[PDB]
Amino acid sequence: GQKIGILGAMREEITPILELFGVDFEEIPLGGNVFHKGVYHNKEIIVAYSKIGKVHSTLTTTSMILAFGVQKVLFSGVAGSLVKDLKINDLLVATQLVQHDVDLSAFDHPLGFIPESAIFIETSGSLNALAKKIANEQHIALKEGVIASGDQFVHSKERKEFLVSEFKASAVEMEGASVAFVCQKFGVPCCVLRSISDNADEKAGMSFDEFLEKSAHTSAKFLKSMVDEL
Amino acid sequence: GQKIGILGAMREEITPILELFGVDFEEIPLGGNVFHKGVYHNKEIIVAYSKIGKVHSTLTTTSMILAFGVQKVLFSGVAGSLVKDLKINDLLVATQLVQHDVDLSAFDHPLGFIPESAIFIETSGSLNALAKKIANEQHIALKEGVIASGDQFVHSKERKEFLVSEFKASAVEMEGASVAFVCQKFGVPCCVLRSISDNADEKAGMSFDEFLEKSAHTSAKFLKSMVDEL
Ligand SMILES: N[C@@H](CCSC[C@H]1O[C@H](O)[C@H](O)[C@@H]1O)C(=O)O
Ligand SMILES: N[C@@H](CCSC[C@H]1O[C@H](O)[C@H](O)[C@@H]1O)C(=O)O
Ligand SMILES: Nc1ncnc2[nH]cnc12
Ligand SMILES: Nc1ncnc2[nH]cnc12
Repeated sequence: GQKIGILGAMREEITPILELFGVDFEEIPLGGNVFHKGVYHNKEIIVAYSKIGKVHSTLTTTSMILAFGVQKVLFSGVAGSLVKDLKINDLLVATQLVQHDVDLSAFDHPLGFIPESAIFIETSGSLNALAKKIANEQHIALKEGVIASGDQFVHSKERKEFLVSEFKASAVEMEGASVAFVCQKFGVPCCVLRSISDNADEKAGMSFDEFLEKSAHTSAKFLKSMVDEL
Repeated sequence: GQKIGILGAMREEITPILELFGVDFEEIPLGGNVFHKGVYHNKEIIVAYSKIGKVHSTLTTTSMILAFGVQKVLFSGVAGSLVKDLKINDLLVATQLVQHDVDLSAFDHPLGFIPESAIFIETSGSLNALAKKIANEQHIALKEGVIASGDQFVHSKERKEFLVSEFKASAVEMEGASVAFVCQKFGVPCCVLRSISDNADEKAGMSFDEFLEKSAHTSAKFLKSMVDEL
């Protein structure tokens, strides 16, 4: 009966989702994005890839909420690990997200902070609960943690160190925080799932190209298991 | 007959606009923002401050377009100068905007570039034309240039140098590019006006606090002159 929004950042991240669902999808173009609207097990699903970055992801999320009236938003994509304990292909659900590249330190504000806002953005307790459930049921080692989002692809131990110490982040990506933020402002529950594609180091660009498709499918697979339970 | 959207980033940047227009404004709250909708000389004007940054400004702009159906968007605020030729209180209208903090260099892309997008975002030719007009008519030395937007308040000659060389930017701020980008995706003409409040150097934070109100009013004043001609 509900309307569920499903997002990815790149076409590659959403292709497996359209497949996995296997239904017929009507394509609606809006604001530079193409939304795939279809029916599935009595639930209306709207799928799309936002394109990379904060601006792109904010726009798409806002459009999905205001134009389609989605009641829940699930995000699927890949991310880079910042901890030894998070490996390639590992799955992770963000508990809190931060915009690691926000800097108003000149006004003596802590990094990541914007007036009239907060440093960390929370995600859905019920969706994250539902993720842990399905994770146990299928023997998947689902991890939890803070995700840092910024408009830079991280590829240096230096930046990695900063993210872990400053924000205690477990993974880094480029759209999580912006998607969760928009959903919070509209009172829409949000879930951010990510699969590790690299280790955000000097070799990050290499590993990313190698595992993009695999990681993308693992994440997409899990996200579908979640929708089957909603 | 038209619907015009007017944006500022901070409450301080929009207070003079509400005053200058002097009409009665109905307050509509949406997505964490408060939109001031009112009638003026037969034109419906929707005013609001987005809050600081790319995510904030993208969300507000998208909401103004999708929920209120604005047909034109005028932005007013302050900015930091990168050139000797641009002084405190000087007025500037952006011809092109760039997101100076986007970095996908790890994939051998030029800075500021995001796949499926472009480095520079163009603004309205007709609105910028109308700005130059009114600028001559009232003896205002209106300048033109490229504006760089990022989620960092710039306060170092070092970053300043980088912005001028990499992007040939004349001024730096935190919302211009995101507002213009959203308007472009929806085919809405956009105009970005800024008044200099500082020189983006080590003393930028000091100068900003000193001139915020003045600069904000100069910009607001001009923006109103523009609406009187629409
Ligand atoms: N190699 C691509 C750029 C991917 S940036 C990494 C993306 O993957 C993850 O979803 C991040 O959040 C970003 O959206 C290209 O060169 O187009
Ligand atoms: N001193 C304020 C922060 C202003 S950041 C500079 C803003 O002014 C200009 O409009 C920029 O684009 C930003 O929105 C504070 O500490 O809250
Ligand atoms: N190392 C990294 N930095 C930023 N976004 C990413 N997405 C996947 N890996 C990433
Ligand atoms: N120096 C600066 N950096 C970023 N945004 C600004 N807005 C006004 N001055 C600024």
